[PDB]
Amino acid sequence: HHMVSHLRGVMPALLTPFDAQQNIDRASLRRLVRFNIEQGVDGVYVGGSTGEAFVQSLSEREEVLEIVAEEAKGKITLIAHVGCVSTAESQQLAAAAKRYGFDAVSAVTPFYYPFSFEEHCDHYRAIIDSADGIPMVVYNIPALSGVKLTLEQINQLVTLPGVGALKQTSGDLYQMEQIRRAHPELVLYNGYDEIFASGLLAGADGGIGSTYNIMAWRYLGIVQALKEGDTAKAQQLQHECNKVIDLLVKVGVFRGLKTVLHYMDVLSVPLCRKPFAPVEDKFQAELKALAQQLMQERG
Amino acid sequence: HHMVSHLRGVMPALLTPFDAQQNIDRASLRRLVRFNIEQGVDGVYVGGSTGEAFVQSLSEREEVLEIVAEEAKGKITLIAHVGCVSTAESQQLAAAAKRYGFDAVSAVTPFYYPFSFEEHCDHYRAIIDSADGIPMVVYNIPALSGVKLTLEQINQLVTLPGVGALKQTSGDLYQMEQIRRAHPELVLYNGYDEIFASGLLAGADGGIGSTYNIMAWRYLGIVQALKEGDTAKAQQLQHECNKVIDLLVKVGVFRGLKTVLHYMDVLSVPLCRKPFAPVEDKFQAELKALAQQLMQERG
Amino acid sequence: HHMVSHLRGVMPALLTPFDAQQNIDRASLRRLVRFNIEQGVDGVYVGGSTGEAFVQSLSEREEVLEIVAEEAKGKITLIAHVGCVSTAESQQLAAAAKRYGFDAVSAVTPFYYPFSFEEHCDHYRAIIDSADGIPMVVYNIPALSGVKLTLEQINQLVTLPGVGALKQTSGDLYQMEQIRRAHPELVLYNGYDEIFASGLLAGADGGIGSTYNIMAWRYLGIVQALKEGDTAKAQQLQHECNKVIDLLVKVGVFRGLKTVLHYMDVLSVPLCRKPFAPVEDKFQAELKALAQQLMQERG
Amino acid sequence: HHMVSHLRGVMPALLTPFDAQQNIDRASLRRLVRFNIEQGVDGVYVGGSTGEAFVQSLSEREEVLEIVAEEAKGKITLIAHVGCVSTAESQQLAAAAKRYGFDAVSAVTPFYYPFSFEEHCDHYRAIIDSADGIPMVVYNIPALSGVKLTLEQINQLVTLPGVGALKQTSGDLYQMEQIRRAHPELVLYNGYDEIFASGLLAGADGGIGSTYNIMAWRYLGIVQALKEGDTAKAQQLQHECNKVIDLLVKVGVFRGLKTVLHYMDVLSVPLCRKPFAPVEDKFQAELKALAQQLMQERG
Ligand SMILES: [Cl-]
Ligand SMILES: [Cl-]
Ligand SMILES: [Cl-]
Ligand SMILES: [Cl-]
Ligand SMILES: [Cl-]
Ligand SMILES: [Cl-]
Ligand SMILES: [Cl-]
Ligand SMILES: [Cl-]
Ligand SMILES: [Cl-]
Ligand SMILES: [Cl-]
Ligand SMILES: [Cl-]
Ligand SMILES: [Cl-]
Ligand SMILES: [Cl-]
Ligand SMILES: [Cl-]
Ligand SMILES: [Cl-]
Ligand SMILES: [Cl-]
Ligand code: NA
Ligand code: NA
Ligand code: NA
Ligand code: NA
Repeated sequence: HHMVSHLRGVMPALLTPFDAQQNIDRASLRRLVRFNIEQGVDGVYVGGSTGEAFVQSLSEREEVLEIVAEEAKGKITLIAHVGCVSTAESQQLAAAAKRYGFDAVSAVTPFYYPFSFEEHCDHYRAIIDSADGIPMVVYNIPALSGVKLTLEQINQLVTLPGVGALKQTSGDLYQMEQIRRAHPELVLYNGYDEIFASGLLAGADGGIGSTYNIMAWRYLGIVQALKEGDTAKAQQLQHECNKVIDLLVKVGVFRGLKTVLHYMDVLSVPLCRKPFAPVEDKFQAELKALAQQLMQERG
Repeated sequence: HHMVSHLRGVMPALLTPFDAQQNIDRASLRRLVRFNIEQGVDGVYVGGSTGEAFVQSLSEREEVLEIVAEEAKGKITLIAHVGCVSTAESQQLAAAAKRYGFDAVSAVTPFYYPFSFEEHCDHYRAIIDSADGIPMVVYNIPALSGVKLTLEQINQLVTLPGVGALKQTSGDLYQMEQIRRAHPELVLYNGYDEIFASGLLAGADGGIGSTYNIMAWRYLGIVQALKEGDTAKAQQLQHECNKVIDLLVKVGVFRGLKTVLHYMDVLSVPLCRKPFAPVEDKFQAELKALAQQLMQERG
Repeated sequence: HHMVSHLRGVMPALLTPFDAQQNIDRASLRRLVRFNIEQGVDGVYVGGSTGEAFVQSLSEREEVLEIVAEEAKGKITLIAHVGCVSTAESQQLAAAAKRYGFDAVSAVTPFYYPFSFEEHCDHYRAIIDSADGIPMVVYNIPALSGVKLTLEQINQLVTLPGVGALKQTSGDLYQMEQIRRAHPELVLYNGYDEIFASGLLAGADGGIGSTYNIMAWRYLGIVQALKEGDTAKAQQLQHECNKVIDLLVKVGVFRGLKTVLHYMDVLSVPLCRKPFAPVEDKFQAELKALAQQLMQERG
Repeated sequence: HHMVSHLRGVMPALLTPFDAQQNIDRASLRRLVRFNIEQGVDGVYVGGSTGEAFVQSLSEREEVLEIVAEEAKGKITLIAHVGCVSTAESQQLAAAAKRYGFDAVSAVTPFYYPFSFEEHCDHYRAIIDSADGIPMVVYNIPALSGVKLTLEQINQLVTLPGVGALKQTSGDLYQMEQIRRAHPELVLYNGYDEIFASGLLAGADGGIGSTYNIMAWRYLGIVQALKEGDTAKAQQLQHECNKVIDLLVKVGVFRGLKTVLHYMDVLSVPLCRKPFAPVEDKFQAELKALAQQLMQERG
C-alpha cells in the first residue's frame, strides 16, 4: 500500500466534452486537461461517472483515455476509470489504459444486475490482470450503483492483490474512519465534494470530484487549511464550495459544470448527452456570474 | 390504446445464449425461439434484462434482434427491448427493430444517473420517433433501475403518443389496480413471475417473464384457470411455479434457466456473461431433475 | 395450527373513538362494535395500529379491550392487540385480555429500537406466557415497524409454541405464497386492504383491515366471489374498495374512516388523537357522500 | 438563536439505570448524574432514546426528570426529552420539566404513524406552549424515527417560535453544513458519536451522545483539538472513540455502556429493559478491560 503513495491527492473527475451533435469534442477535451493541470491538481480521473462513461461506447472511452494520456502523461497522475457492467468490456478498457501509459485503473462496482460479493471480487481480479501491473482503484458509489457493501467486504476488496486505492463516494464517515483505521496506508479518496473537509478529517487523504474541474484551488485550499490547523478557513472554503454545489444541484450538476467551463472559454460546447437535458435559459445569468467570480478569485 | 390489443398475452423474456467464449451462440438462439413458439406463447420480448442486454454491445443486440425476427416474425408477436441509458443508443436499436419488422419496441427507464421525469418523457419520445410507427412498451422495474415513479408519472408515460403498453415489474398490486382502473384498455404486463396469478387478478392482462422460457404452459394455465374461474387451480399452478423460482433464486436465475434449457437440449452452452459466475457443481443434479420433470410434464 | 381454525376470517381493525376532549368515547366504541357485528364480520381486532394504540395509555387500552369483550364475547371472535415496545407492558395487556376472555392476543414486532431476532422471539414467548393459554397472532408491518424479517425468520416465529396465526401487513405476495406453502394450515391474515383479493389468491385465508369498519361486506363478498370462482366479481369489488381507499389516503385514513362512521351516526366525534390533525373542511362533502352511498348500498 | 448560547456544548444522553427487577434504580441514577458532572460535561440530556424513554411510562419518565434536576439544577445545563408519539403525553412531560426547573425541553419527531410536516409543526407548537417559557430542542433521528425531513422543512422547524436548538442525529454532513449556513447562530448538536469530529467541522457546535456517559473527556478533547487547530489530535481521539463504538455495537450499545458503568462502580445493575437482552457472558472480559482502560486514562 505504501509503494503506490504517488496516487494520493486531489484529482478532478474529468468531464467528457461533446460537440453540438453530441460527439467527442477533442479540442475542448485537450483544453480541459490543460486547464486542470494549470489549476495545480495532483491527477485526473478519466471516464468516470462525471465523464458520462455510461452513455459512451468503448471506442469513445478509449479515444478519450488516449487523448488525456497524450496531454498529461508525466505531468500529473493519470487514473483511467475502465468500469463497465461487463467484465470483458472493463478488461478491454484496462488493457487500453495500460497501452496508453496510465498510472492506475479504476472500476465502479458493476451495477444494474445483483451480483454476489464473490462475483464482484472476481470482476476486479479479471480487470487487474488485464491492467497488467498498474494498480486498481476500487470505486464505491452505493447511491448510484445500488451495491451496498459491508465494511468487511470493503476490507476484502482493498486487500485484493493489485488494489492500491479506494474511491469512497459515500457520506458515511463512520465507515470512512473504520477503513482508515483498518488500512493506515490505503489511498482513500473522498467522493462527495460537499463533505470534502469532513471526509478528510474522517480519514480520506485526498479526493476525486466533479466540481474540482471549476474550482480545484478551493479543495487544495481545504487540504492546506487542515494541515495548518486553520479549521475556520477550512469551514469557510467548504461553505463556498457548497454554495456552488447548491447551484449545480438546481441547474444540473454535469451540465452546470460544463456551462461554467464554457463561460471560462475552456469548453466550446457545454452539452451533456441525452437523456440529460440542456441547461434552462433562466439559469444562464447565474452560471455566467459564477464563471466570472471564479476567474476573478484566481487573479 | 384500443388499437394495440394484439400485444396482450404471455411472452417470455428471451435469454441470449452465449458460447464457451461468451460470444453469441446463434444456433442455440434460433432453437430457443423455436422452442418458445412450440410452447404456445403469445410473443417474445428480446434483448431485455433477462436477455443480458446490459453486458452486450449495440452490434450484438442488433444481431440478436435480427435473428429472432427471422425465426418468429409472422408467427408470434415480436417486442424489441431497445433500452439503453443513452437516448441515442436506444434510438439506434429502435430504428433497427423497425427495419427487422418488430411489432413493438420497449425501453427500461434509463438508469444509473438520476434523470428528471421530464428527461424520462423526452427519452421515450425520441425512441418512439426512431421506432417510426411501431408502438412503445414502457418498462418499469424500480428494484433494478432505481427510478421510483409515482402513479401520476406512470399515468403520463402511458399516455404519451405512441405508447401502447406498460411492462410493470413491480410487486405493488395496489398500483397495478390503480393503473388498470385509470386505463381500462391499457396492455399491462405482469413482470414478477412469482406473483403472476395475483398480478392478473390485480389488473394485469398478460405477463413478460424470464421463467416462461422453461414452463410457459403453467402461466398460460394460470390465465385459463382464472378465466374459467378455477381459482384453486390457479393457486396450485403458482405454487409449482414458485417452487421452481425458489430453486432458481438459490442457484442464480438466468444461469439456472439456461442450465435447464441446456438439459432440455435447447442451448449448447448455459453460460451467462461475466461477472455472472457459472453454476456451482453441487446444484447440477437439481437442475437436471427439474428439466426432466418439466419435459415429462409437457407430454 | 389445526386446532385454531376458528381464528380464520375477515376482522375489522377496530378504531378507538374519542370525544371532543380526546378522551375515550365508550358509548361510540360500543356502537362501533355492534355496527361491525351487524355487518357480519368474523371477529374484531382491538387496540391495533388502526386503534391508535400508540397514542393511548395502558389503562386506556385495557378499558377498550374490556368493553369490546362485553359487547362481542361469544358473538364474534375477539383478538386483542397487546403489543408495545416494552415486553412488560405487552405482558400486562396480554394478562388483561386473558382476564376479559379474548380468544387470542396479537403483538406488533417491537419497534423504534433495533432488536435482534432472538430478542423478538423472546418478546413473543414472554407475551404468550402471560396470555396463559390463548393463542398469539404475530403481527408483521415492516413499513411502520422498520423490522424487516426474512422468510426463514417468519417461519420460526409462526412455529413458536403458542403462535396460532400471522397478521401479514406486507404487499410482497411472493412471501405470502411462500408462507402458505411452508405452513398449509396457518391462519394468515392479509393486512393491506388495497390488495385483499390478490392477497387471498396468494395464500391468505382472511384479513384484518381498517376499512372493514365501513364496508366489511365488500371484503366478505370478495371471499365469496373467489370461492365461487367469479374472478370478475372479486375484481370489481376490489376496484370499489380501492376507490374508497384512494379517498381515505387523500383525507387521512383513520380520521376519514371515523368521519364516515360519524355520518353513519355510529361515532359522536370523528377525531383522532394529536398529532393527527382533523379532516380539512373541503373533504367533508366527499366523506358525507361516501357515507350515504355505503348506507344505501346495504339496506 | 443568540439568546440561548448557554445550550451549546457536549451533553451525554443520560442512561436510565434499572435494578435487578427492571424498576428505576434511583441511587445509581443519582451517581450517574454526579459522575457526568465530574467529567466536565456542559449539560445532560435526560429521558431520550438512550434513556430508554420508549419502554417507560410517563410517571417513570417524570421521576427520572425530577431526580436529575435535584442533582444537577444550577450545576450544568438540563435538557428534558419530553417526546412521545402523543402530543398530549409530550405536553404532560414538558409541563413537568418546567415545574422541575429544566433549562430546555426536546422532542423526537413523532414516529410509527406517518404524520404530515404540518402535523409535526403543530406537535412542536403545543409542546412549546406547555413548556411555558423554556426553549425547545428539535430532535431529528431519521434512521429510527422514519421521519425523512427535507432541508427546507428543517429550516421551518428551527425557526418556529420557542425553538432554540436542533439535535441532528443524521450522518449527512452536507445537510449539516447547509443548516449552519442557513442559521449561523443556531445551537446545533451532533447526534452520531462516531462522526463527532467531522460533524463539528461540518457546522455542529456541540453534541448529544450516549457514549459520552463513559468517556466525555475524549469528546471535550475533540472540541478543544479543533479549536486549537490540532486536527491530528482530533483524529486520534475520534479513532479511540470509534474503537469503543465498534465494541459497543458488537455487544449492544445501551447495555454495553451500562456494563462499563457497572465496572466503573457507578451503576449497581447494568440491565436494560426487555426486549433488550442481557450482555452475553463472553463479552464481559472485554467490557471490564475497557472500563479499566478508561479509568486509568482519566488519571
Ligand atoms: Cl488490439
Ligand atoms: Cl500514448
Ligand atoms: Cl452484495
Ligand atoms: Cl489531515
Ligand atoms: Cl481561460
Ligand atoms: Cl443504417
Ligand atoms: Cl424521478
Ligand atoms: Cl383476468
Ligand atoms: Cl390486577
Ligand atoms: Cl368480562
Ligand atoms: Cl432483525
Ligand atoms: Cl381462495
Ligand atoms: Cl350519535
Ligand atoms: Cl399537576
Ligand atoms: Cl413527512
Ligand atoms: Cl469549530
Ligand atoms: Na500526482
Ligand atoms: Na400474439
Ligand atoms: Na369468528
Ligand atoms: Na452548560
